Amino acid sequence: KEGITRTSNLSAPIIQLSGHAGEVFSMRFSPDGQCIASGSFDKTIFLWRTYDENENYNVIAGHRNAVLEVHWFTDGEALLSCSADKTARCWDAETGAPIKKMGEHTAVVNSCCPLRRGAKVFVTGADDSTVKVWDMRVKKSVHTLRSEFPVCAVAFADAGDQVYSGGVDNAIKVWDLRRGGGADVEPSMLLKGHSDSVTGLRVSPDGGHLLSNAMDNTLREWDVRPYAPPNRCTKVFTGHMHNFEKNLLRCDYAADGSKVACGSADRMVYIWDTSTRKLLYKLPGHSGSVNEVVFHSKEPIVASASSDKTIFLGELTQ
Amino acid sequence: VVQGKLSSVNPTKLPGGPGGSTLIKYTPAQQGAQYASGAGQRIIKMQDL
Amino acid sequence: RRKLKGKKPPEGWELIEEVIEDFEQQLKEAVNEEHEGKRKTELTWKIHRLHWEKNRFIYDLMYQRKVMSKELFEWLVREKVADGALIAKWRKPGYEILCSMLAIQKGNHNFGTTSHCRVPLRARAKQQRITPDVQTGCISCASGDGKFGGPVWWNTPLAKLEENRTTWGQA
Amino acid sequence: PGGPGIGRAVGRGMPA
Amino acid sequence: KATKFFQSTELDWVEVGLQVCRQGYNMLNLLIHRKNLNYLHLDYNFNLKPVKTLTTKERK
Amino acid sequence: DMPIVCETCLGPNPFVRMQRIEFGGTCHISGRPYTVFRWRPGNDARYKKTVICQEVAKAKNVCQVCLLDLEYGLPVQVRDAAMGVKPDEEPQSEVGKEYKLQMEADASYAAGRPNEMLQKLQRSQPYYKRNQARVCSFFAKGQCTRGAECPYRHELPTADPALANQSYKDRYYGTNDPVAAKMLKRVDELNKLTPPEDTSITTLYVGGVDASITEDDVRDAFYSFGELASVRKMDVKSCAFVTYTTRSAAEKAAEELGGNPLIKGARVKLMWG
Amino acid sequence: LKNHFVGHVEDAHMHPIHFEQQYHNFHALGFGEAPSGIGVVGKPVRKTTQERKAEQVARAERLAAPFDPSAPFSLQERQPWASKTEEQKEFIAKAEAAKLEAAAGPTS
Amino acid sequence: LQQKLLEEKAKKWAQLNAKRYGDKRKFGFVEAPKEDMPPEHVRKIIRDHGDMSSRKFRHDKRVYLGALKFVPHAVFKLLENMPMPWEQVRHVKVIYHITGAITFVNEIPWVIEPVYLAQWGSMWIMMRREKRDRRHFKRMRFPPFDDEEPPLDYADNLLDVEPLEAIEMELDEEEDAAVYEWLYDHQPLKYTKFVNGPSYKRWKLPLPVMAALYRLS
RNA sequence: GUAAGAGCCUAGCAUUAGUACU
Ligand SMILES: [Zn+2]
Ligand SMILES: [Zn+2]
Ligand SMILES: [Zn+2]
Repeated sequence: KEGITRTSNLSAPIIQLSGHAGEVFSMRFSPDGQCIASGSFDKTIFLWRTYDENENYNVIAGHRNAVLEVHWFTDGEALLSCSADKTARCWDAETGAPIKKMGEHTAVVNSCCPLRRGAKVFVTGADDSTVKVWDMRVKKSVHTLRSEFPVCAVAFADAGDQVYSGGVDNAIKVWDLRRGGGADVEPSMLLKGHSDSVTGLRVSPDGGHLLSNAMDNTLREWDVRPYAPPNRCTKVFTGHMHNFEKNLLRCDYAADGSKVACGSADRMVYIWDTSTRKLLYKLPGHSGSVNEVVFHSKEPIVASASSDKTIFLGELTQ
Repeated sequence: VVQGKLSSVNPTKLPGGPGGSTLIKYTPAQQGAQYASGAGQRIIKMQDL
Repeated sequence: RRKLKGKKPPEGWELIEEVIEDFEQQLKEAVNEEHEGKRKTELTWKIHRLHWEKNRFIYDLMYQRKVMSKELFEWLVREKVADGALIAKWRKPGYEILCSMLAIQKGNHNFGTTSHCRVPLRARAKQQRITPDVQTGCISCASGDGKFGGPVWWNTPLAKLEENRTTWGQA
Repeated sequence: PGGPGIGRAVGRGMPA
Repeated sequence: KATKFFQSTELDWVEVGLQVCRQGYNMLNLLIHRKNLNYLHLDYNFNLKPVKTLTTKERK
Repeated sequence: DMPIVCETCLGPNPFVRMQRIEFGGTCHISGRPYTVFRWRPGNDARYKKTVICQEVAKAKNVCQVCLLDLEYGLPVQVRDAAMGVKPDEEPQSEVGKEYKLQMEADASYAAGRPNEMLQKLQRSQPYYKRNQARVCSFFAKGQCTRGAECPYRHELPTADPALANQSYKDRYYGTNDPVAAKMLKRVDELNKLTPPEDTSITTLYVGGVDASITEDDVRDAFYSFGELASVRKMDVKSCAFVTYTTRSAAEKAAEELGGNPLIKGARVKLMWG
Repeated sequence: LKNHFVGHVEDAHMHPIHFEQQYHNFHALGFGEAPSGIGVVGKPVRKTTQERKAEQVARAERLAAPFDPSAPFSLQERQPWASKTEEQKEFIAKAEAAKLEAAAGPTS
Repeated sequence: LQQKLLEEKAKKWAQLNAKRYGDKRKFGFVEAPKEDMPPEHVRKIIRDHGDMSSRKFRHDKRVYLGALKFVPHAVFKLLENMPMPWEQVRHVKVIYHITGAITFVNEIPWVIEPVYLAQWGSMWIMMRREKRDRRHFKRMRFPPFDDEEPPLDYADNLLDVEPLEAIEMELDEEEDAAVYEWLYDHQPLKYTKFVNGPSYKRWKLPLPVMAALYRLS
């Protein structure tokens, strides 16, 4: 009955992931697309399989406060967790052991992004208005830039030399780390056009486009190509929501650059078609503000995480 | 059903603490700019005493 | 009784002994007062205020003047003369004139809150700005709110310090 | 080291 | 002890025992005077005495 | 899972902390143990609790707290009168009432046009002053020591002495509910435009008419209730003369259009011309 | 087609700061945020450095007080706090005495 | 913006990320267990709800009757915690209902067992000395109080009576020197290095101590 | 002689909702 074109191998087209005991603040799909890293407010990371049971086969603990942001490392076996307990942590996924815990920040480490081409290096931007760059094998932080306003969202560019940081200061900045080996570098690019804070930053699958979610209830698409018009602003999306919760609401690109998914505070999973700049999917089902949405590496699968201690995991039909 | 009949009807079960707050979003039948002082919906903290 | 049985009290006890015994006599007569003509909730208000003032004498000497010895204070706590938990609290930042340990027990309150007296009188609404807590009789033990160094109790004019609290001193 | 997680199939609820 | 309806102190044992005795007396007399058996009383040494000479209906 | 409540009996705050006392009371009508809800509507409020079962609430579309109807906020009489519906058949007995309930378990208020009558006789803004402390019974007797601190209203009771004895079951069912009685006697007077001792005055005065209402518009108004002898405008007063040919037609026109009808929006008054 | 009876009841999940903060921005202040995310609701109805300093002054002043290790402490005030319109109610109570005493023609 | 607003906007985001992830606010947080009251609190609650025969405490009668199914427990808990012949007073931990309906002794009589046998062996000895040496042993009358009088008020009658000497053996100093300054304490070594700690599990006693204990016992 | 009940007068258990004006 109803036989509507099963896309994925998942048992069902809509799967809810439960087992957390707090808000789920950020999630991430394995590069090989058969793992889930879910970081909750309960300062814990659930590791789920994407197929055949959706088994949370490991719960990694070790943060003393909410694990606000999780990415995987480029090979998928090491995990980068960032928290409110001022401590970013590198873990081994298969094992259940923590590898390297760096806690150099003074306040909540809101945002992080690990570099996708090059060395094992990740940026982390926290409440101290400082965006710091962290190389894996040294135990000191390799870079430290100081804005004046608490850093909400940070990303490392496709190519690996600049860092994007956006926060409460109404303008997102692009900085050059090789241009800066000093302790008070000044910003390279000032993307303006959001009318208040930025909450989430995603680097496009080609690297020319940066996605910014703003509590300006606006998704904005900028181009980072060093040869741009005077206004790097390309696209605007309307539809999602930000409320008094001021949660860390993020961005994502479909693995093809064809869709863009935002987490919203109206409990809705929003998925726009980037081209027509209009709303493809408006999926309900979450009882709390939708914190981050992640598109599965291979298939059109979208998985969302909410402040309702669950994660919906399903495929898109049209 | 059997555990309802066992526990609910068993009285030696020591009574205890307060059933925690559950939030709900309640959207009324009648919402006008005078009801909830011009707000649309209500969040209710449901606290079991 | 506990202090009066057997053992000796450490050195210093002769200074605080008459005051402590006065506070115990006041509590003894508060327990014996009559309750006709006053709310059921106000039975223990005088007991709570007196317990506060007694432990505030012990606190005043042990940590504000520091004229009390660590071994004398530890004796008073051990022999139940001092409320060790409440004096311990008054040391915490923000709990400096806390009226009672009941006021910040959160299983104690319907909504899992502290009591409305812990809330700075400014940030409260006129309904919860002149009503004393039903258990302790404290209107405001928020640090910052305190008249005369203590809480704002049921009858604390928001008069003169001498007319509103016991004023031990060393005459 | 299976953790305290489950995944169950559920429709997404709708408000109307 | 966790319930908001119980508090805690340290009391002389003899005091708690006087308490426990008065409380059991109060409970049993509330049970008597709740069953409307206002012709019986429990005295302080826990003897249930009829304050009258009872009919068989009352005795029942 | 949520009370069925008058949205006045939730006060101005869009956020509500409410206590949920499951098995906290007996329904004041079905005598049934049910889940009570208690809350403070606002900062000037008291703590109100639900008074009836959730079912017994949603049967007669009344609030669980005030027992007033849910759409219009008027007692169950005034709404049943304007609904024109039969007297309550529901059994007053509790053996009967519980039998009716256990029946309806095992197996008309939402589909009515908004009655103008009820709308005419309802409050525009919410009676928040219904969510407020009772009156200090020690202030009445002059013996209140609590001063301004009293959580109870420091005023005296100013109430009809036949009122202040209202019955739950009667305010829920609709029998001798003195408040709705007062209200219907009010509407009885307002529906009572005095037909004067002069029998032959066959004209009705139409005052307060805003200018965009024309004489044939008020003719379209008054033609229904009888033949018109003559209609006369004067916008200087914003008023009108309307004489009929039969007295009973002007009686019809007073009786239907005495309780302040609005012709094409204008709040207009009628008098015996 | 609705969920509850008189409206739609929907589960919610926030962090607990947010309920309380909004409930008390409106609750106490009169005016707060709409829980729907649509604007704000209703109509509106610290500490220092010299004053902070002067309180530190009074603290150090109580510290400057001489302590006599010979002298025991006494209790001077010893319980000062413990020993501690009317017109309409006068007229009403007059009416009460009236209806009280009143609580206690034929022709041809 | 221009720090004419961005100051307070940034500060508000700062304080809200502070409050949202506090230690009072975080996940595994447990609230601290209830502290003791002053004893005058229950003393007055129980004195005022005296015989539950006033109108003021009438809505308490339900719960008072409801306390009855717990009155065996309270009895057991009181009687397991009764002082021992060498104690004059035992202060005892107690949970009480907020109305004064039941009081439970919230204690267990944990003894270091060699110490407890030394204590009751002393009792044996001294009791037999007294039955021997005493001209007339007058036994208590039972019931100690008569059927009609209401149980005493502790506050009024016993709170400021200085007790009396309990039964204690005059321990030979220089021979009982090991167990001498503490044999007749309630829990004799509770704050020494010879017990795990004040929770009074796990004693560990030296050799001359156990020798005196075995001798007295 | 049971002892049951009907009633009469006087007869102290539960409740917290509701009080408007063109
Ligand atoms: Zn207080
Ligand atoms: Zn209502
Ligand atoms: Zn009053």
